[PDB]
Amino acid sequence: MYAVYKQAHPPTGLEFSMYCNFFNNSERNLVVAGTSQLYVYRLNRREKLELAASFSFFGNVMSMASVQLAGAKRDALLLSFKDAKLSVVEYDPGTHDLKTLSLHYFEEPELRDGFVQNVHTPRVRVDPDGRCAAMLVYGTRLVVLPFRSSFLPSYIIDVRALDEKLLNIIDLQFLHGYYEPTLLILFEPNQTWPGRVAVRQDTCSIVAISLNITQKVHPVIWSLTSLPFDCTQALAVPKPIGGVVVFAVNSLLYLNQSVPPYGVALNSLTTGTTAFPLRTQEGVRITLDCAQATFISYDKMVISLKGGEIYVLTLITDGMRSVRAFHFDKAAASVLTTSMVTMEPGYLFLGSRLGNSLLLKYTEKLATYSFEVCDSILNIGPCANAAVGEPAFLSEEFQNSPEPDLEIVVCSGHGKNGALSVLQKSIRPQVVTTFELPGCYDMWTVIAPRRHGFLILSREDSTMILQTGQEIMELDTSGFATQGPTVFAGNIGDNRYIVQVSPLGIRLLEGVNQLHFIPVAPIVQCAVADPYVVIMSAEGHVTMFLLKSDHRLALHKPPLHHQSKVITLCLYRDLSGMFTTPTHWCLLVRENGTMEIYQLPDWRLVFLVKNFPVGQRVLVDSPLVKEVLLVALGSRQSRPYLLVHVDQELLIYEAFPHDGNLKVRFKKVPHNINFRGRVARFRYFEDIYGYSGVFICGPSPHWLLVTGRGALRLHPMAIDGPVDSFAPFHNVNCPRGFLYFNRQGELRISVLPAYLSYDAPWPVRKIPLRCTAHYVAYHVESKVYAVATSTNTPCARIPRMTGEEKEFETIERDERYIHPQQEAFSIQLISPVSWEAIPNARIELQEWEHVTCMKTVSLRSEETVSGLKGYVAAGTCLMQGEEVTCRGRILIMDVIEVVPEPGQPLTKNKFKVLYEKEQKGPVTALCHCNGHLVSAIGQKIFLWSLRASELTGMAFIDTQLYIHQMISVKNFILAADVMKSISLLRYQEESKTLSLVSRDAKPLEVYSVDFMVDNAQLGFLVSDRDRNLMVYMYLPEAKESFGGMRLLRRADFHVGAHVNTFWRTPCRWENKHITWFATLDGGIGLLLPMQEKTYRRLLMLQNALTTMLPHHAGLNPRAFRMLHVDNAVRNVLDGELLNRYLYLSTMERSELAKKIGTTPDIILDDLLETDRVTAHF
Amino acid sequence: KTIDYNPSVIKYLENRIWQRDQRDMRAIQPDAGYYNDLVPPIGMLNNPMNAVTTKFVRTSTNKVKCPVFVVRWTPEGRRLVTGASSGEFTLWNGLTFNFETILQAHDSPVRAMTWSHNDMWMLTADHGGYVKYWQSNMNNVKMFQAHKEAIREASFSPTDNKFATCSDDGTVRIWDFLRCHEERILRGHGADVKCVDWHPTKGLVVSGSKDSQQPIKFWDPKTGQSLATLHAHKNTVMEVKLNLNGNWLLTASRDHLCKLFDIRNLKEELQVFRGHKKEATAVAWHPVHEGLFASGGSDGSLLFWHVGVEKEVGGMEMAHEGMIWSLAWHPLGHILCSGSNDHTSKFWTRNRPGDKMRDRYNL
Repeated sequence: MYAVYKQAHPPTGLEFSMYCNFFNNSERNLVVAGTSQLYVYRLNRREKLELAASFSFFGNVMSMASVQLAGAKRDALLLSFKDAKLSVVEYDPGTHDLKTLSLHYFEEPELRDGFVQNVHTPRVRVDPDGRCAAMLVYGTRLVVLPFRSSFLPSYIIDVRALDEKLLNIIDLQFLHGYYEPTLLILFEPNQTWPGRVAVRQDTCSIVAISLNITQKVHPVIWSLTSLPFDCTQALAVPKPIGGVVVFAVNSLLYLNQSVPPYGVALNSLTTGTTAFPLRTQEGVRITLDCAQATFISYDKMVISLKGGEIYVLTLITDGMRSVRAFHFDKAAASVLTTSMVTMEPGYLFLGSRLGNSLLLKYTEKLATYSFEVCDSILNIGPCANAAVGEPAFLSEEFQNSPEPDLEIVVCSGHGKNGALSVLQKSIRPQVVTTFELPGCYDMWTVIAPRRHGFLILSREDSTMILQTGQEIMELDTSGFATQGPTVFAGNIGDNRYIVQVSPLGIRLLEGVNQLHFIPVAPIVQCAVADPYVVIMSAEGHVTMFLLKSDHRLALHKPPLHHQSKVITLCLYRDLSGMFTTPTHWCLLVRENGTMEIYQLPDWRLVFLVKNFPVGQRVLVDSPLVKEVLLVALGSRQSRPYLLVHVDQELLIYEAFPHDGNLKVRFKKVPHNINFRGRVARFRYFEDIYGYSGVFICGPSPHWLLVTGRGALRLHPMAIDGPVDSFAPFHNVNCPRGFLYFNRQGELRISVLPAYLSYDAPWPVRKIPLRCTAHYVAYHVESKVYAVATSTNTPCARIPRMTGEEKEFETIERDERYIHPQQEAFSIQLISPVSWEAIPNARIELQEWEHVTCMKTVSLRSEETVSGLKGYVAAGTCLMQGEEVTCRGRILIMDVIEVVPEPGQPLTKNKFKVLYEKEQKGPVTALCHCNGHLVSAIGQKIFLWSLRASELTGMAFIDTQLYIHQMISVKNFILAADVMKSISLLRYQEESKTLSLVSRDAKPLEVYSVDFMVDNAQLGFLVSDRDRNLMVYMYLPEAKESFGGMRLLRRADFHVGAHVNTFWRTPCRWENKHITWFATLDGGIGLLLPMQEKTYRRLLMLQNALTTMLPHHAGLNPRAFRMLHVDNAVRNVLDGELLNRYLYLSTMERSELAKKIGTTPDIILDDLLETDRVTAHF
Repeated sequence: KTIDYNPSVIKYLENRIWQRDQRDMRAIQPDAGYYNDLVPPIGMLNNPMNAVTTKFVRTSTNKVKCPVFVVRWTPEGRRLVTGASSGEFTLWNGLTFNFETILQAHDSPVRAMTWSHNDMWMLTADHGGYVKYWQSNMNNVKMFQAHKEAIREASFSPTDNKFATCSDDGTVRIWDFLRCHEERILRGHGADVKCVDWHPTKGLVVSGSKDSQQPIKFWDPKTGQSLATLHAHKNTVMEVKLNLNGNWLLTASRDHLCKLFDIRNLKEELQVFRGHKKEATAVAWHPVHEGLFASGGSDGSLLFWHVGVEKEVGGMEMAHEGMIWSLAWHPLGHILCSGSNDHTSKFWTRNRPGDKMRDRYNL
């Protein structure tokens, strides 16, 4: 009943993209957007896109456009949301978030025109000259937004109240030229269907309505009424030529008001379907049906077809700025795009949901172009089926951890970009050498003559040194003072001189030989970085050293005015810095509660925050801080991050430029982490496996990474418990790697595992298949994966049923003809040892056959010590059109170890198919129930028993239309229909009887089903076609159901994305399982069941968080998570809104708890237990 | 000879993953080789011109040759029961339409036939006045007598509790389901009533008539009082139907017209539906495409309509022989059946891609 939705992975897969003045009028920015998330990209120079801002929304972006208002310094964005919401937002300086300029709620009962089910999506379009902006609401209304307080009040134009009776609309653009903002509109007054073209040949029309802003009237000019029947999008040709090109599935037109309609055909499928006068384009046979296109300057057009192929159309222009003909050429292929944008002249971004959206570079060939691929953007595509599996190379030091160690494998992408994605949370290190060193609590690694030479361990009474190299060995001679503890030890200069500090004295060093000694309230910590040393005692005294060649450290006692005592320090330099007014900076935190940044050669106050230890979101110039660290991260050490440690709670800041002080401010960034002599916790590392960043030590270790993407990455590390200390380590027997202490006092020489990629929000290995991944199934015995794949071949035959046999008909057409796609399926076998496909192990299916399901079926057997064996079973059936009776085949597979072929270690595993027999009808789903194969053939659900060689039927029921999903636990079969509902079953074992317990009486189109598991409550989690989640329970004693026949929904929640996969894992809460799922728009989510008493303390929080916080784009987090309207029994909490309780400062954190009647000490114990129990994968 | 819906649903579940919409859908091209790209009408949700079912399939005729009145699908789509004039239920197969079984339900011409909102029960009336319940295995369960004259149409509540029978004596009597108890009588109608549709949420009962003074009467099943009166047609409303959304009232009559009405606004009138050259005797709303419906004629004109277009989308003039009494779409909105005043019953499916529609029904 009572649950919480939490989001473990943000969604990947960009739908929208443009190129506007987001930050300022000087440079431009790639602004991409996806399912409920907005990104802003810069462009560094090899070229690479750098992330500059990322924004999350409580609503799915349905359209996007950018138009630069009058007098504004930036380019506003026009975000369109679902059921007619427009939202004009801008970037904000000062505070770094989005400032929202306008909202426009247009959801009315009188605008839907009686139609309940909204099918059409809202579409924002803008003027080339920036005069107005239009939204097509519902397909029946146009909303005009006039521009020059910078707006004008809108007015809704009824489309069907115009001339020519618009009806079906296709695409609408604004045209060029045209002193009034002319809006072109494609429409269909009499809609028809491809397949019914003999009574309706072609009905597509164009009206260029000319909009008077002032008079608020609009006359129709320039009508055309006989365009071909299937027209997709229209493109406004730019200013020197003008007009419009109208793509069709089989043709291509150019239309203008004075020029006659020039249009060519592309393939010979406009023979009897199009009576519009069309020419023949020479030597080209393609189709424009899902094609994205943009204009390069003018008279050039890059077209990304389906299949990913890029063409360049040049509009061959005569002297009179008319169009004579078209010219095509086949340039290089690329991703299956969902967007298309020209950036700076020479670049193209290709935003794709499915496949890695990448950036191109084009130069002319010696007007013919060639395309180069710059750095792509990683993308987990439409996650179709995903299976939980175990990794292969976990080290032997970590073998006896009680929690399971496992990872998920995701069928991402589609088609040519079809792939597998090996996703994995917290980093599992490779331990290559371990020690057992008690007593020593700190550690350091310095470079001696760029491998690390010395390992400097600080005990409570003495100091250990280690000599490294070929064979690491403990050092005995002079150099470091080993008579006491050392509080810091680090390189000064440029990896030439070593400096350690003891609480009495401060030693330089050149290696094994001491240079000299400087004596000094014991020293508690030091900041030895960038040829400047600053040493701080326990009473709050600060003194500075400095290398001076003649090299020698020189005391410069800083001029400082201590009205309150300094608690902690940091030092920082700008390789590629924004700190303007390389330059060195001292950061200093006094005990009164303030932060002070100091320019280091002088000591003048440059930056000052008056109330620092609270945790405010954005800082501006003029408790018990533990540790503060400023570090640069990214390309050429560009962007700095501030990291503090205040009352068991880690808060990190960004830095962004904002106009005799520093021209910067610090923006707070969210977390998932709690912190629940002096030892440092924020230990910066440079070049561990190429990755630079921060390791964060404590009860929950977290790797902080920023690569050349510019994106912040937090990766936990939960194996080997809490970690006390850490140091980078580069050796001979250990490569670029790292080095840490266990809590049980065990030093571990370690290397990151090299098969993953830590640049993504989870460490992921993207495995290209170059074919569509449909299903995946981890086989527990022998530890491999079984993937059903498909590839597109051109079709050539047509099956018939002539009463005695099948008779095939050869598709015999013209040589200028595109072929239908016939898909051939094949079952792979993937090895987790190295992720290559295992050779000589591929089951290839029949000529027309389609795998409809693959699961890891645990059938019982007479062989092993248990009953079960865990087979792989595939249900598969033939699609030969509607006039041929569809029959199926059940395919049971067993992966068997054999002797390997010499030179081929991966070939020790091979399929053995126990069962392959054609059934009586299509096989659509499969299951296991106490060792019984449960299959759904047609409108029956059989329950098989596998004997030594064959299946034997035991029981069935007559079920509904098309059961496509089935799951079960403990003889309760759940089912799922395409149109109707779920319908739970039950199987008495003693009599061979299968029975229907209950069913959802309402019609509901289900994607996939799961089992919400509580202590004794078993929920039935269901995702449907409207982007929702719902939990049905079988409650016989209730009276709002009928007696044991109707199911009752108990929790409602509007996830923003479709869901196909479902994983139940135990909990890292007596028997409460987490029902994980991976959303179809890229991300991964959770449902965690709770008790009622914990639930209603957080429902009171969420109602206060919804009202009292300025959400992005003026949205409502309550109405976005209401059921299906984007009869609601909501019981799932918005854990991505409850996660915004952590982001509030502790002054504002306590005001909400006093307004709802509790203390924030309870709510942090309420929230952070949901983060601890959900740290799987 | 078969029309199998399985290779369209399997194609739909494979497109569902990487299609997010219909604007993303790879277009079917008008050719005889793109037969695998057909999706059911859940797939192409806009472009409802999909399910304008003008491809002939099969004439289901009996051996007894009796004129049929009601034809309804089993709610799993598995088989077609057919109500003829001899009281016989001839059960037609749902894919390969050959024959399954024949019953003899009533002693009269069967006039009404409804399935419940689950697959449990089936209400049937007849020309004598008897109302029987029927389980999904076509077993005869408790019968009674509802009217002393011929019942014409039944339909019922948004639950399985309470049905309404309209008859030729002029009363719409509201019944309890389990008790078989006549709860109340809705009198004051003017003449015999020939159709009743229950509202899918709000609990309304809308009745037709032959009377010109009180042609359409709204009702109230709890109070029993007539809520409002609609004066829509000149004569003899044959059918009255409602959507599944509950905003619209569709009404067919003998004045060659079909008319939409918003039940929230009765004083005005929505669009009218001409084109039936003879009387318009039957209406079947489409299940998944809200706003498009087939239409029968007394001469045999089978037409397809859509809410928003003034002319029809396109149908079959003079092509279905006889007078059409009732129509029933499959639970997937892809095939259609019609019940003739002839001794036959014909099945209509969607046109194939790329075919030349040159047969005796289209051109």
